[PDB]
Amino acid sequence: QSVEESGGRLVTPGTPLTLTCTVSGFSLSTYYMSWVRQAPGKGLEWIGIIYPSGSTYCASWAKGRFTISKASTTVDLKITSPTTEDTATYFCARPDNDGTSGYLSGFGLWGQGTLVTVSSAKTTPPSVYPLAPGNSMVTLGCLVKGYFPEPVTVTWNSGSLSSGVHTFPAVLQSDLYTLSSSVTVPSSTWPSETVTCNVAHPASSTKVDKKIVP
Amino acid sequence: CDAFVGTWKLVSSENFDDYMKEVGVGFATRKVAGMAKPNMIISVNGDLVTIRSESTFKNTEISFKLGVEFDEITADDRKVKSIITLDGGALVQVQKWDGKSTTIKRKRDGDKLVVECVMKGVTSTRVYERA
Amino acid sequence: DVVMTQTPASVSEPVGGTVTIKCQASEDISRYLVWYQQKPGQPPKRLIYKASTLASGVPSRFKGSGSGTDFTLTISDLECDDAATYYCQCTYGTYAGSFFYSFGGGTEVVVERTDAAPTVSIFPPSSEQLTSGGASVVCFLNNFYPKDINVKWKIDGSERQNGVLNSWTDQDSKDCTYSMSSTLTLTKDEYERHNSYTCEATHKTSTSPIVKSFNR
Repeated sequence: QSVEESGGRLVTPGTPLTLTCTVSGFSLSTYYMSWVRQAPGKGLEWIGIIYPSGSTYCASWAKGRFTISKASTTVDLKITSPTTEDTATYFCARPDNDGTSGYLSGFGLWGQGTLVTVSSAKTTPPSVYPLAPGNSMVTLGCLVKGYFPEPVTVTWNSGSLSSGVHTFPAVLQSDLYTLSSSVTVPSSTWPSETVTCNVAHPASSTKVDKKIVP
Repeated sequence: CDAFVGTWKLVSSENFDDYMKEVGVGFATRKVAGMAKPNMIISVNGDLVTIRSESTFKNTEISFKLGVEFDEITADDRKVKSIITLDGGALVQVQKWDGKSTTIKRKRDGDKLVVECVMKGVTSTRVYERA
Repeated sequence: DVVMTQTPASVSEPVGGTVTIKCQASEDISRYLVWYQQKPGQPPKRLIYKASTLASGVPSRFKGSGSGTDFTLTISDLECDDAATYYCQCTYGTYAGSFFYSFGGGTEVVVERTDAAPTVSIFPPSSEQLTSGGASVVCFLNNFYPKDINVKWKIDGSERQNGVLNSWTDQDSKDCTYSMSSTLTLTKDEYERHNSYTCEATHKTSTSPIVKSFNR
């Protein structure tokens, strides 16, 4: 009833990398598992599948560059010699059959993905600026400027203000990312209550909290 | 007759064009049938055995008793006389029609189901995994 | 080594209407084909498997058809929620010492809806950024349809096309609108020289553009 990817990070071209799917609610001696990858703004590519017996197939292009091992309750994808082409979000997924325990009905269970970034650009933490008004509703903002690599989580009040939020796709200039988030609340809700945008950038263990103030 | 039962999914082929030119199917009509990939469903209603094949270009089905001849129209649309008997582990089928003959052996081999078809030395081999 | 080929790449249709996407396998793959829906940032959801069987809790508005080489997904009563990108996958497994699990290139579906003007909101450079010698002027154009909108900046009556970097959200699956941020990156240096900063939204809705502004 669940799978989860982990281990995605920034590497320099050449150094090996191991992603890890961790499972719960079923046994790997019963179920197949597979890895699928998706570079940003692009298609799903199937990497390879691993059988409950330990056997393995990989896509044609994957041979040589990937490898899939399994343990008790983990499935590992080893990327052997990353190139910048290998930058993507790596999902982990579970094939089943007509009900369960096969592959012909495709994937019924996915993780949320783990982003791998391959590059010889430095890790940079983001600078985060409030966007305040210094009428029915009132829009507020966060400018999350100049970081690398992706991803960067943006919440508002720790995720307790989730509606009326727009978080815009990041954009690359130089080797640096930039994104904005808006959140529209009732005039009555602010400045009455205190609102705060929270930005996480796991890549440099940054966590920041701008409060928005008039 | 338990270890044949099930739905089966084609995973390799060998000479199926040659075998078919021997049984005498036409060039055009031989290629289009060769594209498709038939499955093979095998059931046992009491003692009457049913073998279905659900290929794209033609579906077919037969129902018989083991060792009792019956009539069938094969996928390539020949009207034949045939008998099927459980022969030393395998399920062997002879088809006789217009003074000619051919044998379709279906043995289990590992977790697979191997199928040898022969018409006069010309022989073809398809293989199936449990779907 | 089988390859799947979706058409069309993109398609728009009004709410309540009907779309048809298509898959072509390079080889015969029987009826072993699944359709996924993917919303942006989420992993995909399995819609239809075995070419026509409906996965659990999926509305029958989704009709999967096809067999052998040519399949079609078809979505009826198009709801705002159906805005996503649809992938088709070969799920025949082993054949001839290979394994056949390949995805389609993907097809994006856009759900049309009655036009909507954007709520424009303009934001100056916060203090903190000014202390770093940076000055980014931000402009949120929230919740409009159709996609194409034109934003123009003005410094003291004069157009400006230099450091403007826009970003558009994917279509919302609540209300079928888009949103856009426009950002004007300046140095603190050039920032302090001017006073009248303004943000102009030219959209099908109003004959005259929407304008928000401020004076440093």
